[PDB]
Amino acid sequence: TFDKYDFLQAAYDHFMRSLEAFEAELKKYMAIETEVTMINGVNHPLKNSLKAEAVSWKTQFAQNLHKQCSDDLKLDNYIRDLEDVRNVMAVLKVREKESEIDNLIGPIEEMYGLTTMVSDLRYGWKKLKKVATEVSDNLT
Amino acid sequence: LTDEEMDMCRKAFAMFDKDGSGTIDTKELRTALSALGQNPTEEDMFVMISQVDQDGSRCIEFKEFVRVIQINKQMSADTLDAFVALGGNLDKTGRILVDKLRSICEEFELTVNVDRLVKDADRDLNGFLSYDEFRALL
Repeated sequence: TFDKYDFLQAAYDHFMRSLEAFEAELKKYMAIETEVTMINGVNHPLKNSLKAEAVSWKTQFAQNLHKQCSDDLKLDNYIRDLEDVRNVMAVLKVREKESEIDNLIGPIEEMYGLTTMVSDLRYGWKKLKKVATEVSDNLT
Repeated sequence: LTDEEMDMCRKAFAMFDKDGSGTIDTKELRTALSALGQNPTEEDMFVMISQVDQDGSRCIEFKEFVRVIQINKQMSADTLDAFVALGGNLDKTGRILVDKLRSICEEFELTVNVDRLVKDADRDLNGFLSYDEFRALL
């Protein structure tokens, strides 16, 4: 019954099998954590080593989300900065939905999954208002 | 369920609750674990007692003592010891290797021995012993 837990980039393979389903992935790892705690109530060197292995696994899985979170951040930084057709094409972009998808990916990981870019994320949100101001000045 | 298990249960309950409180408190339990060498945390022992404590007492007693001994014992008399003697290393095959018995008589250094026993416990008359005739040997 300890051997049923014998387990690091296989996690990325699991990610390759793929929104909130990510949260479900973290919670099934949390369920492994809680049945380990129940077995702590049942049983420690052999147990503390796999306890520390859970310390390894969920932190590294959080970081393999966090790297993609950083990529989301930087690729959003990118777009932060016959012309009327281009203005209309950017006017069509649902863009706030993409910013919201990134915001939901980040803040849920920080809070429910528990850098100084949090204020940058806030300036991400206000960025659209600033861009609308710039487009208003671009009207003329 | 039996009558001598009550005897050993009373003796072991005496061993654990050593001061005389009538209830297993955490300190006497850790005293027992530290006599056995273990000094775990003060949060895992809480969970262990909380699974064993049914009454909400934070202290387990003789009814709970025999409840855990009952579940661990009868959940998991003469079948096993005579079974796993040599044939239970074979798991319902009825063919015991002679080399195992030669090894057994090799290691324990016995002065005089002839293996005519297996020659004259041969009830299938082939050169090995099935399990029923193995009990007939015993």
